[PDB]
Amino acid sequence: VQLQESGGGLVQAGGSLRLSCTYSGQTFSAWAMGWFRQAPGKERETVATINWNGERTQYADAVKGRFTISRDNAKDTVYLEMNSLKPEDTAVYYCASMMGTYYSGSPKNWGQGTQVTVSS
Amino acid sequence: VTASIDLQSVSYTDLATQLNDVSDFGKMIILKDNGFNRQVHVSMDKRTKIQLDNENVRLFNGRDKDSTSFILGDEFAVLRFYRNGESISYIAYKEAQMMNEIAEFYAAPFKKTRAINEKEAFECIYDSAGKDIVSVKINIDKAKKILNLPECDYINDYIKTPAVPSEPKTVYVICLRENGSTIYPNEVSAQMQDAANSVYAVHGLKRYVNFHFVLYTTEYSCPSGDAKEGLEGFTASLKSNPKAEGYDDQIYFLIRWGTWDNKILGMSWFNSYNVNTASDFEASGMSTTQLMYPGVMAHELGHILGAEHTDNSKDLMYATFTGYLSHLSEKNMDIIAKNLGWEAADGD
Ligand SMILES: [Zn+2]
Repeated sequence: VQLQESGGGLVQAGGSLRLSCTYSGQTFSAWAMGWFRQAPGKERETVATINWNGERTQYADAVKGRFTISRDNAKDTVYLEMNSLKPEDTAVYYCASMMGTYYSGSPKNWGQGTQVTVSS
Repeated sequence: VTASIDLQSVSYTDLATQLNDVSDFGKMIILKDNGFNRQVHVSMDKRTKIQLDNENVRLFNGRDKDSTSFILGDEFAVLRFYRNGESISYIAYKEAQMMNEIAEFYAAPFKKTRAINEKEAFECIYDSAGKDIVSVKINIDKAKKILNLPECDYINDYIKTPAVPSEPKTVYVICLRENGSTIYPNEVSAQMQDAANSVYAVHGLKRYVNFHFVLYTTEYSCPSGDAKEGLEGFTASLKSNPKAEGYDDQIYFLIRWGTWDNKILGMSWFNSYNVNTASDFEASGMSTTQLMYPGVMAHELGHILGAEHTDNSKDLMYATFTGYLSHLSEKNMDIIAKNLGWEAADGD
């Protein structure tokens, strides 16, 4: 199974990005999916997780109201729509399939990760 | 002192007298090896009932941190735990003739193996001029690696069909010994225990189901080695049996020791059980019960309850045999639970 992020890059503060994560694998719909991020010298953190059928979502406090996680089981892709970006959202952003529930599960298959740099 | 079990001499009466002392509030037992020294809190498993040919078989659990379970009948007892992530079974039959037949049964696959290697995977435990065997110790993972047998699987093992309750609903899992097959109680009870527990672990499902396995013999046997043909024939035979009328809303397993053609471990009708609509013996399947392949009945029961194949090789529902006993897929967890009456508004 292989996971590919995309849609990152440079963006000015207040701007918007839309990450996409493509799932090469037979049972995309079996798993909950999450977005995570890690900035240099900082611990990884969860950004958002989503139901296996896209109906239920969970957001980190720092991004609630600003980020939206969605999935298209029809195209085997999970999305992070990011609005109102702040410098502190700068990190490598990874998507991951997870074991268990979207609220208490564990990421297992990681993507390459894409860079997001928000400037001032 | 705390009660203790010496795994270097553990016998059927060792296990019987210890487990038979487990009251309704549980009991601490020390699992005692050489310097290895795990303490486990043992409780009766009140979720699951089992008769094998009307012989009553009781299950016991540790806490989750203990990673430990027991099986106890009048004729035999099983302890299974994990050490460095490897499943290890101590199997002890009460009667000496049966215990020797069991020990020769598990030793025979190693007849060509170097004895140095063999003691990792399989070991006789002796009574403290011929020795008496009181139990055997099997590490199935090591066993698989020593014997290096060809892999089995499930590739194509499902056919397209055809509030919180005040108390769990009783679902009978009626298992039938295929005509002519040699089936051993420790191996069948282990499959049953694993099948039931793979469900209860999902969405607190013990509030909704208490499984009741029974085992008898059927006159039916598979006409070929083809698993589909076999299941089709087995479902037909349940509709033929008058000894089964009135029980078309239960779950049915044909069981045997060996596999079917193409190293297929089992088969079942996909998504054929729902606590509201079960009918017409549709929730039926077949399952191997040999010890080397734990979890097969669990895998087949998942299919019956709606769980699909998944692409994680650590999932119970991987399409290739893995040895793993737990549902990892949120999709599968929700549909199995849904089929047993659960809704997300109920919580876990
Ligand atoms: Zn299967």
